[PDB]
Amino acid sequence: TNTKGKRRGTRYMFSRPFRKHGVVPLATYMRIYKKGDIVDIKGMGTVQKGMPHKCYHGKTGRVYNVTQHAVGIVVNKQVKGKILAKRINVRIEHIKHSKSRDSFLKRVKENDQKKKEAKEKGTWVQLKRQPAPPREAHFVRTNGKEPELLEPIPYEFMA
Amino acid sequence: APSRNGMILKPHFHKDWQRRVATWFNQPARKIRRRKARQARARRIAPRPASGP
Amino acid sequence: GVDIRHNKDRKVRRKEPKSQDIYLRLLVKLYRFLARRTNSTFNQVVLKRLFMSRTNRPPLSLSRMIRKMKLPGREGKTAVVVGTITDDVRVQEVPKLKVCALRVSSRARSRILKAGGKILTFDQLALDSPKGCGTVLLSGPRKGREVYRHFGKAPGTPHSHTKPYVRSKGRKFERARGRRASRGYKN
Amino acid sequence: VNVPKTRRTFCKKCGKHQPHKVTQYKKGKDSLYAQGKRRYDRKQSGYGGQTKPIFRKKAKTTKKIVLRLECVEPNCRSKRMLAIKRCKHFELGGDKKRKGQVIQ
Amino acid sequence: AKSKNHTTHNQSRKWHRNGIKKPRSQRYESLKGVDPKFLRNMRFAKKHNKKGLKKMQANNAKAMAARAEAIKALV
RNA sequence: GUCUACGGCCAUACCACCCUGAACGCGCCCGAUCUCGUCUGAUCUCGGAAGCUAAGCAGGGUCGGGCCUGGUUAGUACUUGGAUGGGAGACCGCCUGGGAAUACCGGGUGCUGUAGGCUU
RNA sequence: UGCCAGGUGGGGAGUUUGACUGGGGCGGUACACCUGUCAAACGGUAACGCAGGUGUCCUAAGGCGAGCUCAGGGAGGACAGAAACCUCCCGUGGAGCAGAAGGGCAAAAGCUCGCUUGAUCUUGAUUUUCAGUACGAAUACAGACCGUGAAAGCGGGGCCUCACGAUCCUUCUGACCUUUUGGGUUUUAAGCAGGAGGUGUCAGAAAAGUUACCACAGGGAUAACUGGCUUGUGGCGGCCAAGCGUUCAUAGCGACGUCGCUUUUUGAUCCUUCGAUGUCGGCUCUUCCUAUCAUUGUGAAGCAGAAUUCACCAAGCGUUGGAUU
RNA sequence: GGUAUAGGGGCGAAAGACUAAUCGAACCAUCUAGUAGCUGGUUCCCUCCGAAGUUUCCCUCAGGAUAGCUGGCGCUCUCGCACACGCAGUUUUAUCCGGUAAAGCGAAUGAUUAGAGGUCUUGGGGCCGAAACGAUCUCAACCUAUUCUCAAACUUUAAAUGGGUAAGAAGCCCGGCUCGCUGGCGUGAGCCGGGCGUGGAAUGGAGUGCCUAGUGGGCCACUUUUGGUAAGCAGAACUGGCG
RNA sequence: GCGCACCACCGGCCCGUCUCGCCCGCCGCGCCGGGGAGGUGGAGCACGAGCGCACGUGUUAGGACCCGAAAGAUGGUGAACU
Ligand SMILES: [Zn+2]
Repeated sequence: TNTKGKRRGTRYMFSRPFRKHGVVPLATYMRIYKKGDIVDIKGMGTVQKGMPHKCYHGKTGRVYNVTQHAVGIVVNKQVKGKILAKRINVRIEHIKHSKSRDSFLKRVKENDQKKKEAKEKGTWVQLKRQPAPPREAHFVRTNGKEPELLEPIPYEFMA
Repeated sequence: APSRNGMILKPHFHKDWQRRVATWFNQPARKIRRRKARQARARRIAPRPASGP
Repeated sequence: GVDIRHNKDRKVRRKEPKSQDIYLRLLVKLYRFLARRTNSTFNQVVLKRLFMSRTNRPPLSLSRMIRKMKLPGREGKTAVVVGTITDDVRVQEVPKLKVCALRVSSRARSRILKAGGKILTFDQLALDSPKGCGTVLLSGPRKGREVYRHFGKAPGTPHSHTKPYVRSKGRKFERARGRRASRGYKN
Repeated sequence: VNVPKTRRTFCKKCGKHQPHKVTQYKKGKDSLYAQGKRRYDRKQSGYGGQTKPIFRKKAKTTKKIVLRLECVEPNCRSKRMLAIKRCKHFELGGDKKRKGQVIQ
Repeated sequence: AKSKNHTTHNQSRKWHRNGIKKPRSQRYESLKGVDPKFLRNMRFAKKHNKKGLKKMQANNAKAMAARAEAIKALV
């Protein structure tokens, strides 16, 4: 049987990368967080107070409570029967902003712009994204030079 | 053994209650006997009230 | 050789009432015909509620019916209740109504008839408005029974307010280890 | 562990931080008239031998020392028990060790 | 007489027999777990929201009149 | 073009040696009465402006070390899924997809925010 | 003598004599916890798996603010030398931070200073095993009293991951707290809240042995027979060739290495049998195998004859009588 | 032959021997239908659905409780009644997580082979020397550029597989109020009014509340992997089977 | 647009408890009684749903689905064998 320690098996997770030890950069301290903000959790070995558990490392959740120097965030954790949305308090250094929602917000703004436009014109524009279509059949020009013949290389013992 | 939220109860059936079970199959006969005795007493005390003092 | 899970292929919804009384079955036949002919969904809802069991159609109180009819818009509309209408003793002013119900208590019936209201049965409601036009469909509180107070998260669990099954409430039957902070713990 | 005999800390009755005299807590006599003692005596009386269990499986060899803090300011004298972690060596005012000295 | 210690062989199949679901997301989530000072401020704001109801009603009436004038000018 | 004060990203910014700095500025530097603290005005603090780029600092250079980014290594090592594939095994080959890291060989040697100066 | 009290009292009575376990016992604790691996780059994951550690210690080794840089190395200076004290330089931390280990830290989280006890009191919320229940531990807050710094701030124990305990009973503290029963007063007692006394089998029985005189309900979940997989071990056979053999590796051998065969030894597992498969030898008797002791037919020599060992087809026929156990 | 000793008792030249074919506690009746987590058995048909040997706790290990797997009862809604919301052992588009395979040790730590330049530094045996860093190598730990082989408890790098998210109405754009919180103005949150709809691919009708039997001895197989020489051995991870 | 039942949330009310605070009443002016705001605990209120009978399933106490012990206690009978 294994021990139930809180930091068991976090030899590499709660460890700073190579040549990035020392003083924590202050941008993380001086970047703000609002309620309902999508945030991914990544533990930091330098700061021990408010360190999230190893199970929440890499998990992403939304912010519901903001204290003086910590963030209350609800994350979905799956425990052997079901997924539970549970709230944890994580300090600032162990929290990052998620750009996945920003990518969708930018597309929403583009859709709003393209719906405000092309409406008085009357031309309906395709708003929905599409998967990779066929490669739009085309011509290949072999200008003068013929294709290069490829002969398989005979075997030879090198080592 | 308890099973999924049952009421915790303690029946008092640890003695030899089956030997001291008191049936009531004589209830109507007892009522008839009491009625007959009451009527007999009323006929005994002819002018006196049936209920009594 | 097809992978189809037959776990929930059979729907458990009722098709006919389990009661063997004949008047309810006649009403069931009437509303079956009305639902399968008319395009109104009121007949279908009434038939489904007639199919429901006793606990699934709780009685509706006179005060609740009054407050539901007092809402702006449903003026001069007939109230349709598949359960039973019961008198409420804590209400004095009872306006006249048009109530359709399977049963009405004697006190509530007297109150409604004295107020100048009208009480109709389901066959009379079908004769009057076959498609249920000008009707307000009402029902009693489903969770009104004390049975549902014992349902939900079990007691002895944090943030649970479920009534436990106790032989008799008292000082020395509960509120001990598991509920007192001074004795073990509490939830 | 070492503790000073004086500790300026919070007082419940006064409501502010005031000095307290610190003493170690010890168990008192049962007084022979507690409800549990009376029940135990009445149950033990007669025949039947020992009724209550007797603990004979001691494992740990230390006790959580308890500090009784008595408010120094007069007219209050409010005592309050304060618990500290386990220790098998306890003293008061015990040789603050003179950091930066010689050892012989 | 040794027995098997621990295994999770059929556990995944048991979990997926009923189709494990994500937690039920509902709008207007609970306010449990919010700082007491913020809760107090929000309670005070909600209590005093009734103050200045006429001002809000008058502003809404003015906005409705402006929108009516704008649509009349448009038509 | 560049300097100071406060910074952001924290080596393209670091380390070693050499060369050059017009003006402002940053400093060296002159003293201990006052404020201040040490065994020593060495550090810190204070009062200054006789000298200087000597030093810090800034800019440049080293077929420089390091660091950042590329080719090679290499469709190699490895790897999801498949076969009534080979082999006694160890292991290997093929189909279907993804795809590394040394050595080796190229390029570069800080950008930038706010406020305030000089070359007017 | 009658009744209480104390001592003695297996003469007599009741009962107990933990669990895991490659059978049980013996040995250990994998029984409550923590570190790295196991562990297959979210998480979690077994064995009597591996390397270990814990039931402490700290009035400072907690909390602030300031100042310095540690380990090590080089160059130097009367005693002074490899190690005593002073000075300069290099010095990414190779020192230290109590412990076991991992992570983390350089005008610190280390050392020295000055002040202090946030190691104080009280509601809730959340995290780790989780059933998402407790205990323990921990994280953000909030309401008061504070400490420190000029201040921003930090601090409600130890830089983080471990250092600990339910019911009942006893004991202490607190309220101008409630009851103590027909009313009133005072002792006493019972209550509410917060700590302690402990259950290490650590979600917590009060517990010594033997039975070959033994008994019952069961188990082939589980041992002592045989038979099953494997061959470590035992036995047997090859491959290379440094050498033994007066000269010469292979007439006969063969080290240092390496590849196999057998279940005629002991081992490992518990697959069949505990509503029973009679548990060693010896006597008698039948058959079978060759890994051939001798006889039949041959190849070989360090085979001159005799004697001889090496190898081949080869199990047809033989493999004895006794002292001891 | 008579008589005496009767069952936790008798008696025993002592064997736990005898005590009416029973004696390490005789026989008969009653408590008593004593208890058993242990054996054995458990009675008609058809139809539908249909499992587990797993979590944690228990002097718990042949058993229970608790979740899990399962059945039944329903209930709330959408609609092939030309007019759809939501959900998924799936994939795609963007965003994070890892430290395993691999690779490296001319990069940190540990191990480790061999040559070149080093009185770096000292020391042992030695030889030419009274000695001498004077010449000569050598073995000891070290260095300067190299070189051979490694690491489950090493790592600068580092995959494949995989794990969280977002792909819109519960969303955006305005206008105005409240705040005992926070602030120079401002925030931040909450309230009301108005304008804008198919938000990647494919398939599914979804959600919810109670009563709840049995199970808590498993085994085998591709791949990864622990102990063991190996095992039809013991113990793990994903998936699929027998059960 | 009025919006049944129901779900999520925000508020409101009752009782216990904690903190800060300002006023009310008198037959007896006191170690009297009452009221507010802000947190928290409760099996509570928020225009009700219970009672009686019958049936089905599940859990128990009883003999407890049927049969099964080694044992324990009470009262009597045996020295016709030994
Ligand atoms: Zn005081």
